[PDB]
Amino acid sequence: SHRKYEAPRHGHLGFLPRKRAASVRGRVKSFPKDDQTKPVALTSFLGYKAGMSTIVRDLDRPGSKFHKREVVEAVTVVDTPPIVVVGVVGYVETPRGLRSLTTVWAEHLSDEVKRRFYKNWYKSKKKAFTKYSAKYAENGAQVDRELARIKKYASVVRVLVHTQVRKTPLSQKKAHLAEIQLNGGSVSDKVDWAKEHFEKTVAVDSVFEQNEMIDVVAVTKGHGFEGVTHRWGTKKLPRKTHRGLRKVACIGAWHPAHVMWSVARAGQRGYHHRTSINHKVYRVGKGDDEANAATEFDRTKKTITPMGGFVHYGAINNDFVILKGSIPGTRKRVVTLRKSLYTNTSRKALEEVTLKWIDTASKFGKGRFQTPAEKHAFLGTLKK
Amino acid sequence: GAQGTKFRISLGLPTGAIMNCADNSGARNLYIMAVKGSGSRLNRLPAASLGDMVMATVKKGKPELRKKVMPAIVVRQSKAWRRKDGVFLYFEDNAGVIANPKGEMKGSAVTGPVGKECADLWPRIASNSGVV
Amino acid sequence: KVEIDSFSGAKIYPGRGTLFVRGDSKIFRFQSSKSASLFHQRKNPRRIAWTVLYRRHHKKGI
Repeated sequence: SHRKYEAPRHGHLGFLPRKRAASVRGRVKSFPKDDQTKPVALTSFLGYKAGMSTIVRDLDRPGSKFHKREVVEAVTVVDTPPIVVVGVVGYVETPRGLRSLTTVWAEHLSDEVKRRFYKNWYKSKKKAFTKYSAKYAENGAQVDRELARIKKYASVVRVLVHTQVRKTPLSQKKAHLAEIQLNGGSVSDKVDWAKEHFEKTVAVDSVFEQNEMIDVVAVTKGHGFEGVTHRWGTKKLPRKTHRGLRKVACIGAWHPAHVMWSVARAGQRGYHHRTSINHKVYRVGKGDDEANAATEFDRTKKTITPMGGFVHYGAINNDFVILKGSIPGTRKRVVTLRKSLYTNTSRKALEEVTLKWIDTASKFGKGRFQTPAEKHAFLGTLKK
Repeated sequence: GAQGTKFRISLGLPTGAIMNCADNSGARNLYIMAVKGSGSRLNRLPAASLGDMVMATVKKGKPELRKKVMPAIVVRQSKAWRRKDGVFLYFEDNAGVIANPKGEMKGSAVTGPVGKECADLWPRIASNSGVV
Repeated sequence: KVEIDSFSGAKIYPGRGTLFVRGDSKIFRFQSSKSASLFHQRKNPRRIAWTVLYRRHHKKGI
């Protein structure tokens, strides 16, 4: 027979299959294409999601009812300790896709990175990059030929980078390596750019500017297994029902005599790799600064860390990115922030964001106050 | 009919949901039968929500109003909605005034307060409104 | 603006806590559910030791 009330379907098909995703790094797949006019710059950046807070911002949408007003918007905060460019890769335009030609690295790699290459660092005798570091001994003969090789062929040059995890609050030590494309005019420039950046660091301030859309890429939270109703978002069966409710009732039908792939059924939820998109940035903070949260409007010397730390995450003692809205992922989780792949002339993207205010209150409770200073004044004082 | 862009608010008054009448016109209360500008998702109810015009019926009142479908507006809600300004709010009640489709009133006044959203969306309710 | 609790006197920063409108069209901003949910339990601020309105009419730390 037929459906009867031809209702729209549960769950997006495209996002199948719902695995765990092999890594816990965002892993940006696609990067923006070319710009000969534009100079060499990192397309992406690796962060650490600290958590969230509100913002109270103006509103410059002429035509919206809320034009020229205070409007609270939620916001994530992402620690973004200076990235460390560590290597270069090459890539050649084959018929069978791209293909990495070579890697060159630094002379010296931090025990941050080296640790990545081991699972039992504590036992190991830590030979990760030693006989490689002894390539450099011969003036730089083997290295120059490698970077020449790339400079010869290589349609694309991805710069290996890594995350300062010693400037975070995370128990982690093992830094997260990542390729990230460079998108400047000419490869001869890209390679030379990154040849002048091994060991050398990269702040966010360079890559992203304030008021700029950023397609954030992450691994979503977690959950584990999960029944249909909460994964696919099907209706529960009526209370009366024998053999339980949180279920799809009728998978498929007699013929075809297999359970379709389009049928909702349970097993992993979350831990999925979701690039999201169009996450506008509201601020680009700095580590060697008090009064990070302090605006043009506020003038109260306070840090973007909330009272008593971002729950779980920790503090923030660093450069960071205030992004608008939610972001896939937890706190503590690496988030690979990537430039958008296209010119938004959405007006929404173009609005010159000015933060009027930020919520620094304790998030481990219901914080009345933003600073401890204010809590002395308000309470008085005392008794301790 | 509706003067301007109704910004979204939390849905509060599904179908049936009676609500007190906020106008003097002697609908003693209104039963939300159906909602105007409702979507249509299988096996979900039409939810009204403050400002949304509905098609009420007077379940209690003077009977010139009773036993005939008629439009009305929800001017009060009680399901706590969020303003884009950042606050939440919610009234002590759900309530509405009976209306015509042009957005004009049956009744010349409106008891209690009204939501600024509801005032903004219709000129006339703001006029017959006290506190907004 | 930074509003204040009409139950317990505390500061209510923007984007936090409720508002509420009683039948007389009076307003009652709350910081939390605590302050709210006492007001929706019909309890007197004057008798709640953590309010300001208690700690004013007892004269605490002025």
